[PDB]
Amino acid sequence: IGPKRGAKVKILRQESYWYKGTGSVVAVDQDPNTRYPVVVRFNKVNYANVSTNNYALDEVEEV
Amino acid sequence: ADWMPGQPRPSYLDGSAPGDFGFDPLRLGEVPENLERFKESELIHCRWAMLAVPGILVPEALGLGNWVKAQEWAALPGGQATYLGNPVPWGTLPTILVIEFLSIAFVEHQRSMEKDPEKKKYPGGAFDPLGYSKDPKKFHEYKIKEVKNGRLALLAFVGICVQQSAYPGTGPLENLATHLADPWHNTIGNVLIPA
Amino acid sequence: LNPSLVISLSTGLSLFLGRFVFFNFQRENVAKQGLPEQNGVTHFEAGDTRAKEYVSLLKSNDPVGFNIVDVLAWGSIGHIVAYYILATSSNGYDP
Amino acid sequence: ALRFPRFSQGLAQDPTTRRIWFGIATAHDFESHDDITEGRLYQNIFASHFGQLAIIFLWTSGNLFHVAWQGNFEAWVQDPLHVRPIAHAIWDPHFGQPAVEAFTRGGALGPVNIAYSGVYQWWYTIGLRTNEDLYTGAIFLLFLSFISLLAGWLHLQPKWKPSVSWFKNAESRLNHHLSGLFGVSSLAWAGHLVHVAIPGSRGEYVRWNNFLSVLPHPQGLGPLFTGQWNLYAQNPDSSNHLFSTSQGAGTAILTLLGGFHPQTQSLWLTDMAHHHLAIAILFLIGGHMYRTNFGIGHSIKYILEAHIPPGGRLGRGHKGLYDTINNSIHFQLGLALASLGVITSLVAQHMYSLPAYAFIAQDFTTQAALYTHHQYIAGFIMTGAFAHGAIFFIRDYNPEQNADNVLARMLEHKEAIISHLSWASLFLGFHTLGLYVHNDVMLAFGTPEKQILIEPIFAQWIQSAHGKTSYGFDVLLSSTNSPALNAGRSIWLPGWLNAINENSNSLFLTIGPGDFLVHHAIALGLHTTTLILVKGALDARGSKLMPDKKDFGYSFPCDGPGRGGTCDISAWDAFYLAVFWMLNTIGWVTFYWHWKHITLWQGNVSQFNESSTYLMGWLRDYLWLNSSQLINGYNPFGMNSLSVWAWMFLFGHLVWATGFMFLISWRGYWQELIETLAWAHERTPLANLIRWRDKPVALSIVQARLVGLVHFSVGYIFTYAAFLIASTSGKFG
Amino acid sequence: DIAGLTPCKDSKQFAKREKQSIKKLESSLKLYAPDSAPALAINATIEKTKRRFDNYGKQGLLCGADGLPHLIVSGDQRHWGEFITPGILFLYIAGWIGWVGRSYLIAIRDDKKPTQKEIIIDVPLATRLVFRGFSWPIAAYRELLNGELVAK
Amino acid sequence: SHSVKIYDTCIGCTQCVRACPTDVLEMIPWGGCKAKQIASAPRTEDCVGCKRCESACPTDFLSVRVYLWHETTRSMGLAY
Amino acid sequence: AISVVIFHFSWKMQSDVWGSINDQGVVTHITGGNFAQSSITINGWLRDFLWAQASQVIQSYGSSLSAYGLFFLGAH
Ligand code: CLA
Ligand code: CLA
Ligand code: CLA
Ligand code: CLA
Ligand code: CLA
Ligand SMILES: CC1=C(/C=C/C(C)=C/C=C/C(C)=C/C=C/C=C(C)/C=C/C=C(C)/C=C/C2=C(C)CCCC2(C)C)C(C)(C)CCC1
Ligand SMILES: CC1=C(/C=C/C(C)=C/C=C/C(C)=C/C=C/C=C(C)/C=C/C=C(C)/C=C/C2=C(C)CCCC2(C)C)C(C)(C)CCC1
Ligand SMILES: CC1=C(C/C=C(\C)CCC[C@H](C)CCC[C@H](C)CCCC(C)C)C(=O)c2ccccc2C1=O
Ligand code: SF4
Ligand code: SF4
Repeated sequence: IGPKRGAKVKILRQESYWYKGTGSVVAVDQDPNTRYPVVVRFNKVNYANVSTNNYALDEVEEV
Repeated sequence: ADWMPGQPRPSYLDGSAPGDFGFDPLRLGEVPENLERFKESELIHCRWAMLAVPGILVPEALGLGNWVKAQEWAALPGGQATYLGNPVPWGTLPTILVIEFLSIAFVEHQRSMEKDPEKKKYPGGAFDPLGYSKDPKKFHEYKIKEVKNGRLALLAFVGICVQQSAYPGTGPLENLATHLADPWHNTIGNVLIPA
Repeated sequence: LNPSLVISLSTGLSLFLGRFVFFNFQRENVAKQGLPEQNGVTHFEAGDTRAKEYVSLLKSNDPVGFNIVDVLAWGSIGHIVAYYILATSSNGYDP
Repeated sequence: ALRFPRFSQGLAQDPTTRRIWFGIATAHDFESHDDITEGRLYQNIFASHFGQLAIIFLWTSGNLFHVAWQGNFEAWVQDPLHVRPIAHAIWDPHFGQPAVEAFTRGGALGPVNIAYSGVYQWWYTIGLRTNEDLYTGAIFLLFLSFISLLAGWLHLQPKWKPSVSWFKNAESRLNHHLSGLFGVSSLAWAGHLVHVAIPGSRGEYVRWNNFLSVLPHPQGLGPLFTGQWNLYAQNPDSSNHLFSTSQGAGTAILTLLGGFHPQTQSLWLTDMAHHHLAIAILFLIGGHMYRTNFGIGHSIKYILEAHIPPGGRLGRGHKGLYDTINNSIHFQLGLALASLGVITSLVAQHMYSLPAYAFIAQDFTTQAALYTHHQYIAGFIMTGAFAHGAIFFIRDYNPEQNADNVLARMLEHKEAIISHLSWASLFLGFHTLGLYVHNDVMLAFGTPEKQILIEPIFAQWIQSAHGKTSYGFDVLLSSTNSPALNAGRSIWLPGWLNAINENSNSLFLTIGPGDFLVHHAIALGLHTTTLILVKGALDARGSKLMPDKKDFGYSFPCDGPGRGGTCDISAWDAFYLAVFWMLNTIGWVTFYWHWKHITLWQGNVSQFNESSTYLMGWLRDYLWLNSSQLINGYNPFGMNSLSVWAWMFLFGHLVWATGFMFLISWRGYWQELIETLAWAHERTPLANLIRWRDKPVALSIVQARLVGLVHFSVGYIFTYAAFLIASTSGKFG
Repeated sequence: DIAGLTPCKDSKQFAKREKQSIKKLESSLKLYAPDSAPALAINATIEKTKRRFDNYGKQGLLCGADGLPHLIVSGDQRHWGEFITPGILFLYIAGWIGWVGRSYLIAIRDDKKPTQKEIIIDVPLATRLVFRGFSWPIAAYRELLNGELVAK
Repeated sequence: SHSVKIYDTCIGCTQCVRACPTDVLEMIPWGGCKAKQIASAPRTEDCVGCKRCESACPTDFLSVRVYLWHETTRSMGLAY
Repeated sequence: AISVVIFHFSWKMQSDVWGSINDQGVVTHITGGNFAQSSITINGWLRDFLWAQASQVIQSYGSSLSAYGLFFLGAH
């Protein structure tokens, strides 16, 4: 389930530093109890100097 | 596109409309409901300038009065309009001014109540007594001849207005006269290039 | 210029225009954008009791429905056009 | 909900001194009180307007009363150019005898203050002549003050409380305000000019006891109703008319002369009567636009809904905007403040250049105070306009009911908007400052001919289009055969062309390079202040640094030191920042107005034309030169009537500088200090016995920004007013 | 003339200013021996002052009542040297700087650690881009026409 | 008392609980993330509002949010 | 603190110490003993110290001291 590893996904979570940008899929948690299972890496840190975040399947779009 | 060989025409202009030579570089007619209003508005403009350009040239060839001199009898208090020399027995300013408003506003508002789009621009009936629109093939031929003569008239009216702007007081026929004096010196060159 | 003649001719034409030539158009447009609404509902329907349309005044036995408000409206335009013509003629302006 | 802030149990339960402060500061934010409804919100505002009217009437009543009781109005009206108008008596037991003597001025028997408000010229121009005239005016306004409180109280009673639906009947309020509040009031004001003010200017005395038996015009209303309106313009006052006498007095009541009454240097009363009559007719016609109870008129909602360009470049156009506006009181107040701010500046610009009041043009200090007072009022009002735009975006904006409309589309491209304001401000700052600094260096190096001195040719060309001949441009009304010149030759152009080419009035002053530079300074200030304010409003809902900002409201201290630091991130803080920039801007505009006029009044505009192109000129030849009488209002050798302004001048410097403390030192420093004072107090005998009922705490973060801003603004205004008044009145321009 | 000014070559206050300026320097000149280094230096300033005033007069500069040149930036063809012409030169150079600057960020944007060439200039790369600026109007117009200049 | 809230984007890394200087927060069992725990705020009357917890939180958009609210002598951090 | 210390120093020295001595010993101090009656009000420091002694720097343009003029404005 979810996008494949190394997929190039556009971020659709509005409150996200990377909103409307794109990152790379690190892994997708296959446990169906995981609300935000898509791990994404980005090339620029956000204001907290963090470079990776978890997203929902509906918050991510392959491009 | 016929209006500019080698130039692709807009996709909504296929050449079927009368006078559709593919000219719309600003894409004004991309909104279809505006295109239809603009078709109606163009004909209305065409038919007025086709009446005006004779009205501007014929009296100048005849008795005194270029189209600007024909209007200087009003404004200044007095009023003595002359048609064909004879001062018309009603040519005072407020008389025709009311008659013009009442008559033109009535027939213009009547025009605006037509719901059908083809009758908004081609009404027919009383305005086609000689039955020129009966033949469908001939009907469309006169449609193109109308818009082409009308666009030429609008073009002439612009010349008349722009020539008046450059040679104030003069008339368009006097402009042609002044041109034929020596065409190689009395041209728009004087206007574009002062001195 | 006779003031009574100018005023009563202006009002006559304005009243004539509003009854025979412009009546359908004015009525059509009032129906098009009807009563003012707040949140999808007329002021009266929202509780503005003082916003009730006076149907009593709007009633008329005139064939097309020309009523007392139409007389006030088109009659006002006539008096305004009349006094524009009178005052404008009273001066000796030269352009 | 049991102590002081009855409207906020959240604050009533604060055990610290913070409770008292915030109780005061939030009392008028009705929306944030415990258990407000929409109805109560409208009703409190409505009654609050009646209280504001009551204060306005009460204030005017006192001004009238104090001039009648302690002023020299009756001597002023007999010699308006040789009597300093008295504001009120002063009674201060701290005065020494030399202060009692110095302040005894005018024809008064004791120390008085001289009025720089212009009310003498105003009241005289409109007909007031006697102290009694003033007394009954004050009593009438006292009655209006009382009535306004009666209605305010009344409409807070359940029988008379208006419903929300009534407050939202927009079409009806507009019709009534346009035709009635504006139109009939203007028509009535023209009636006063015709019946009282104009006879007053012609040496007649028309009052309630006799106004029914005297004709305003010998031909009565005959000409009005027959349409022979020209008769009312027939026999205008002579250009040699002496105001308040019959010398050269005519009989016209409605004229269109342009220009100035030559002796008073102010607009013709018969022009102002014609103006109020004409705009009244326009307001009265315009107030019939909107549909009410009669089956005619427009729906504003339908009009908005129709205005959507086919072609989609404004998305859904104006759809939804009626209820967005009609349901948000911050939207309404934003538009109100924005519009009132524009026209408050209009008042300042037009009153100095086209004065309406006889003998105010030569009361230089009054003209200086009036212009400065309205440009600062206008500035504050403009900042409020954006502050309530921000508050609108947080409290009231519904994204879904505005989806894709012109308002939502502003939020969609906020980065485009903000970054271009940023660009325009950067361009104007680099170049305006760069140009002044270049000129300064050229002056420094003894080479003033190497200045960059750009001619304000566009504005000079506009002055020439208006008929000013100073520049040889010969355009439009400066031409000889423009149709514009020909059309108005017979009417207002003779009196206008005369006034605009008289170079000793203030109508369209001559301008050179100095006027160019400071106008770009002014454009810098307008652009930067709106940058702060637009950025504040458009990010109020959220930014990338704080994407949920709307959940925190308009004012909050910050969002803590994480994510890199977030001090001053709220929309309230953007307002707070913008006030400094507005005070800067109005400073520049008022400095400019004053220095241009003081060198005009003194008879050497060249002092301004030359010293204003570099900044040392402003510091030395404006501030330093014009401070010498003010700072000597008291010195080791005595004092004089400039003593007050010398003291207020320093007072203003002191309040301003105290503001810096609240702005630069922040809370935590002071909270720890206060703790050692809590300890010390609980360990000091005798003082041990006394205990506070409110725990002492350092001020809040936001509180200190406000307190600092208020100190800064207060000292800003008091410093400049003291300087403005002393420098102008110490010499009379 | 334009804006009620008069040519600095006809202006009496302009001429007065040159005269007062030379007199100022001559008051200092008379302190020093004529061969001395200060005398030569003050004389050098004096000649430069004289060159400057004649130069402004011969270039057509208008002067105000103050005797100082005032620039006409309206577009009037007798004064293009006062704004249009040095302005075209500014925009040409400014665009050169910016176009070269963007070329470098684009050249390094796909590098491994891009911020490394932002704090330590890759000078060889920069010497290769520095002359892209010569034609920025054509290059920038070309990237526009084919979607390369702005992102969507 | 200030309001503290946790959102379900929380990855249960515990960093906010360790940052808190008055023990407002604790971890509780949860099935929503891999760490199978989520934060919780059962003692906000001791919350002073320093926001050390938000500084600690790794989620793009804070999983712990502090809304400063009604002040008490505990939230104001007074020892007197 | 240091600003008013150096201001204290400048005004005292110009007022009560520095100056020119006569042939007979008539000392003329730079500001002529004005420190005693002037430096006891803030208006005295505004008027008799800052406003008066700022004369030199704000009229330094056009002379070798003009770089102080520019630095005065620059530091502001
Ligand atoms: C003819 C009927 C009428 C009239 C006269 C008014 C009058 C007024 N209404 Mg209104 N109102 C009406 C009908 C009317 N209303 C109706 C029908 C409704 C229900 C649909 C309402 C509902 C309503 C609400 C809900 C509120 C008002 C308010 C107000 C007051 C606004 C504040 C003020 O003084 O503005 C004064 C404004 C002017 C005089 C107009 C001039 C404005 C320009 C910019 C100034 C021009 C300055 C000029 C140059 C002055 C010269 C300088 C000076 C020194 C001489 C004002 C008294 C408000 C109020 O204060 O309540 C107490 C308020 O909250 N009204
Ligand atoms: C028609 C005018 C008008 C109206 C009706 C409102 C109404 C409102 N505004 Mg608004 N505002 C206005 C004009 C207006 N404003 C202007 C002109 C500005 C620019 C300054 C602003 C800037 C503004 C901000 C920045 C804020 C408001 C807020 C508010 C709300 C509550 C205010 C409150 O409780 O403070 C009550 C205040 C007091 C009881 C006392 C305040 C005293 C002030 C601060 C200092 C006065 C100094 C004084 C001159 C000292 C003199 C010293 C002496 C020696 C001379 C309320 C909805 C606030 C709000 O709640 O929005 C969410 C808010 O934060 N407004
Ligand atoms: C002594 C001469 C002098 C000096 C020292 C400066 C110094 C400056 N100018 Mg100025 N300027 C001058 C003369 C001077 N100017 C003249 C004679 C004119 C008339 C043409 C201008 C017109 C001008 C404009 C229109 C702008 C500047 C800007 C600037 C600043 C950055 C410019 C730059 O190269 O960044 C290096 C270059 C870049 C970073 C690339 C972007 C900026 C350039 C200017 C874009 C140019 C291409 C673009 C298509 C042209 C502009 C289109 C339109 C707005 C005109 C800098 C403070 C810029 C500014 O204020 O920005 C806020 C700016 O936009 N100046
Ligand atoms: C005199 C004091 C001063 C100055 C110069 C500025 C300058 C500026 N402010 Mg600021 N501000 C001030 C006081 C001041 N502010 C105060 C008291 C407050 C209240 C807190 C604010 C609040 C404030 C806000 C909230 C905003 C500004 C903005 C701006 C910018 C306005 C646009 C502009 O002029 O671009 C031109 C830039 C300048 C004039 C700055 C100076 C340029 C220097 C002189 C060039 C240096 C060149 C030279 C080689 C340097 C050598 C130095 C050496 C050591 C290496 C600009 C950077 C706005 C902004 O950022 O807009 C984009 C904005 O949003 N300011
Ligand atoms: C590649 C360089 C470059 C380019 C092409 C631009 C281009 C632009 N900037 Mg930017 N900017 C830059 C560098 C650059 N900037 C730097 C270094 C800073 C930090 C000081 C800024 C700060 C800045 C602000 C604050 C603003 C802009 C704005 C703008 C826009 C309008 C023009 C303007 O205001 O110029 C302004 C230029 C400056 C303020 C300073 C930049 C000038 C430096 C000297 C040029 C870069 C030199 C660089 C080291 C070259 C190395 C290349 C080499 C290795 C080969 C435009 C998109 C404005 C905007 O968004 O409008 C829409 C705006 O508000 N910029
Ligand atoms: C039933 C009938 C009938 C009758 C009717 C009639 C006869 C009517 C009339 C009517 C009328 C006869 C009306 C009137 C109206 C009026 C009005 C409504 C007015 C208004 C006014 C105004 C509004 C004014 C204003 C003003 C002023 C006041 C001042 C100056 C300015 C002005 C002008 C603006 C008939 C036979 C036909 C038919 C059958 C049925
Ligand atoms: C944020 C926000 C807001 C705010 C806003 C603001 C604050 C604004 C401002 C604005 C403004 C402040 C603007 C202004 C404008 C102006 C104008 C628009 C003007 C115009 C003018 C004109 C047009 C003129 C012309 C002329 C001339 C010049 C001459 C004579 C003639 C004439 C008259 C024609 C609001 C509330 C909305 C809400 C939402 C949010
Ligand atoms: C100095 C000051 C301290 C301490 C000052 C506080 C404790 C104010 C104490 C004021 C006393 C009570 C005197 C108040 C005098 C006023 C004139 C009272 C006006 C009363 C109004 C209600 C009218 C802190 O509060 C600090 C807080 C945030 C950063 C800046 C500030 C600021 O620096
Ligand atoms: S704000 Fe400070 S105290 Fe309140 S929860 Fe977050 S960390 Fe703990
Ligand atoms: S810090 Fe953020 S993620 Fe880590 S536990 Fe607390 S809330 Fe959940």
